[PDB]
Amino acid sequence: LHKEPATLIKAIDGDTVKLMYKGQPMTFRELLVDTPEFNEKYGPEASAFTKKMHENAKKIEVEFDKGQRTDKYGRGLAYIYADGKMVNEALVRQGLAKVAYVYKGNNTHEQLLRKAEAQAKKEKLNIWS
Ligand SMILES: Cc1cn([C@H]2C[C@H](OP(=O)(O)O)[C@@H](COP(=O)(O)O)O2)c(=O)[nH]c1=O
Ligand SMILES: [Ca+2]
Repeated sequence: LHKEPATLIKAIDGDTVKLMYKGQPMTFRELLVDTPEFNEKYGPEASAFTKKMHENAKKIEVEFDKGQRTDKYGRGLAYIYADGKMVNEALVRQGLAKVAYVYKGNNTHEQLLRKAEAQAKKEKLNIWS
């Protein structure tokens, strides 16, 4: 997989963000995670976490997996990196997302994220409290 540039246009919620990619505004949905909806328990915390991580980044990058690059709603499907740190992984590691939506052919980082989830759960963090 390859990291490619993007710039933040606007935070949306814990697992979606609006980024400019190849010069075009897109909504991106983070691969392999599910955050609570803003209206649900830990939803606001997840949104806040993602918003900060993107806003504080000097450099945002997107990394497509091997399969589908856009979902049925037109959202880009990617692993997102803030100054080299994968946002998807960081959410799961903090107990603010569950590993989810693991489709065959877009699951390169599954094990990495499952390891994060196990550590969050052992720590009883957030969703695992
Ligand atoms: C993360 C992800 C979501 N989706 C679709 C499945 C879900 O369909 P449904 O909308 O029919 O439930 C939806 C979940 O996204 P959200 O968690 O953003 O709602 O997005 C994909 O198709 N591929 C993906 O990799
Ligand atoms: Ca969600």
